[PDB]
Amino acid sequence: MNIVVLISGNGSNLQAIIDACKTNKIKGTVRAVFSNKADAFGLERARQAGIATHTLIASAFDSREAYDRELIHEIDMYAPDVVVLAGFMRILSPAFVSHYAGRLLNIHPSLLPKYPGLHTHRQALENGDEEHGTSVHFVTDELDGGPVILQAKVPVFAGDSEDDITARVQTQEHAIYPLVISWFADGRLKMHENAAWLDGQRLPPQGYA
Amino acid sequence: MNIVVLISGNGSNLQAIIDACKTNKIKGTVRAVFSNKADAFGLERARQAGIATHTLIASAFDSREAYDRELIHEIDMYAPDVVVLAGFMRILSPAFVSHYAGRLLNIHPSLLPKYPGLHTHRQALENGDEEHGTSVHFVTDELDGGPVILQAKVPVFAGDSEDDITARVQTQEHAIYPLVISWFADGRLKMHENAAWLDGQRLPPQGYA
Ligand SMILES: Nc1nc2ccc(C[C@H](C(=O)O)c3ccc(C(=O)N[C@@H](CCC(=O)O)C(=O)O)cc3)cc2c(=O)[nH]1
Ligand SMILES: Nc1nc2ccc(C[C@H](C(=O)O)c3ccc(C(=O)N[C@@H](CCC(=O)O)C(=O)O)cc3)cc2c(=O)[nH]1
Ligand SMILES: NCC(=O)N[C@@H]1O[C@H](COP(=O)([O-])[O-])[C@@H](O)[C@H]1O
Ligand SMILES: NCC(=O)N[C@@H]1O[C@H](COP(=O)([O-])[O-])[C@@H](O)[C@H]1O
Repeated sequence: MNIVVLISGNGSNLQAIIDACKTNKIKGTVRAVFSNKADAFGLERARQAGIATHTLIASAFDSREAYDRELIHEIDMYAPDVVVLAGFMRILSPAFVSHYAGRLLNIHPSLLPKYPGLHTHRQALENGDEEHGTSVHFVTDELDGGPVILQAKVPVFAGDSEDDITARVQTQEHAIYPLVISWFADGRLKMHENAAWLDGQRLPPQGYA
Repeated sequence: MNIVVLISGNGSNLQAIIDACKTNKIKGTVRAVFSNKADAFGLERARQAGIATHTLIASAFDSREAYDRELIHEIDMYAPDVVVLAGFMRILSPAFVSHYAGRLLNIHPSLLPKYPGLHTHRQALENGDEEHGTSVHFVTDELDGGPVILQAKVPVFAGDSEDDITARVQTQEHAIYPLVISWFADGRLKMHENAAWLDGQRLPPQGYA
C-alpha cells in the first residue's frame, strides 16, 4: 500500500503517519513527501526516514493547471494508493481532485462545516466556541466540503490561548489521521455518491459516530 | 400550528397536506392557500375544505418586490408558523425568503443538486437516469439551492414514459412532504448555519439518510 504525503510546513502529522507505518498500525508505507515550500521541515523528517522528497515552487509555473499537472506527473512515479494532505497550504485544481477521486485525503483543523479555510483556531477562539477540534475528510473541489470521515473534538476553557488549544487539537490529529489512513489501507474506507463509508456503512455529516 | 400553502396548479401535494392535518399526522392546520394563477384547481381543493383562498396576479403589480410585499402582507394575516410551497411556479425575492427564513419549505421534483429548476422529469429520462425522485428542502434565495431535508428516490426502467415516472414521483411526494411538515410542526426540524437539522442532528447534503 503506497502513500504519498503533501505538506507545506512542520509536518507533525506526517511524522505520526510515518510512525504508524513503522509500527504497522498502517499496513503500508510513505513512498514520498511533496512540498510547495522548500523550507518545510517535514521534508527533513522524510529525509531522515529514508523517504524520497520533492519540491514544486508555484513561481516556476505559469498557471495553477500547469502546476498540478507536473504535480500529478511527479506523484504518480510512486504509484500511490492514497494521497494524503498533511498541512498542504495550497488549493488543488479540479483536474487534480478528479485524478485522485476517492483516494485523496485531508485533515482540516476545525470541526467542519465550521470554519472552512485558513485561520481556524483564531475564529474558534474569537467567536467564543466552547468546543474546537479537527476533521479528516475525503477531498472534493469544495474547499473542505468533502465527506467528513472522522473528527476529534476538544474542550475550550477560559484561559486557553490560541496556541494552547492548537497543541491540544494537534495531539488529536496525530491520533485520528493515522487511524483513518489505516482504515483506508485495509479497504474498509471508501467514498461514493460523494459520501464516506466505513465497513460498508454510510457515515454521518460529521464523521464516524 | 398554522400552515399557509402557496400553489400554481392542481395542488395534489396541497391535498396530501390537507389530509394529513385532518388525520392529525400533522398536528396543525392549513389556514390558507395562495396562488399566482386564478385557475389553479388547488384553490378549489381548499375551498371545498372550508379553507380560505387568495390570488395574486403578477400583472396587477409593477415589480417583483411590490408583488411579494403584498404577498407577505396577505400571508401574515394568518400568522403562519410555516409557509409551504407546493407547486408554486414563481421565484420569490430575497426579502420574502428573508421574512420567512427557517420557516419556508419547498418540494422540488428532482434529486437535488441534480436538475435545479424546471423540466426535471424530461431531463431525467433524456440524460438516461436509472434513478429519479423528489426533494423537500428549506428555501433560501438559491433556486432549489437551500438545505435538502428529505428525498424520495424512484427507479427508472426502460419502458417508462415521462408520465409514468412523473406519477411515480408524485406518489412519493404525497408521502414525504406531509411527513417533513409534521417534523417541523413538532419542533423537530430546524435550520441554522444554513443547514437542516432533524432531532438536533445535522442532515447530509441529500437529506435524512
Ligand atoms: N480541491 C481542494 N483542494 C484543497 C487543497 C488544500 C486543502 C488543505 C487546507 C484545508 O484543509 O484547510 C487549505 C489550504 C490552503 C487554502 C488556501 O486558500 N490557500 C492560499 C490560497 C490559494 C492557494 O495558494 O492555493 C493562501 O495562501 O491563502 C485553503 C485550505 C484542501 C483542499 C480541498 O478541500 N479541496
Ligand atoms: N427565493 C426562492 N424562491 C423560490 C420560489 C419557488 C421555488 C419552487 C420551484 C422549484 O423547486 O421547482 C420553482 C419556481 C419557479 C421557477 C421559475 O423559473 N419561474 C419563472 C421565472 C421567474 C418568475 O417566477 O416569473 C419561469 O416562468 O420560468 C423555477 C422553479 C423555489 C424557490 C427557491 O429555492 N428560492
Ligand atoms: N493546509 C492544510 C491544513 O489545514 N493543515 C493544518 O495545519 C497544521 C500543520 O500541521 P503539520 O505539523 O501536520 O504540518 C495542522 O494542524 C493541519 O490540520
Ligand atoms: N415550482 C415548484 C415545483 O416544481 N413543483 C412541483 O410541481 C408539482 C405540482 O404538484 P401539485 O400541484 O399536484 O402539488 C409537484 O410535483 C411539485 O414537486
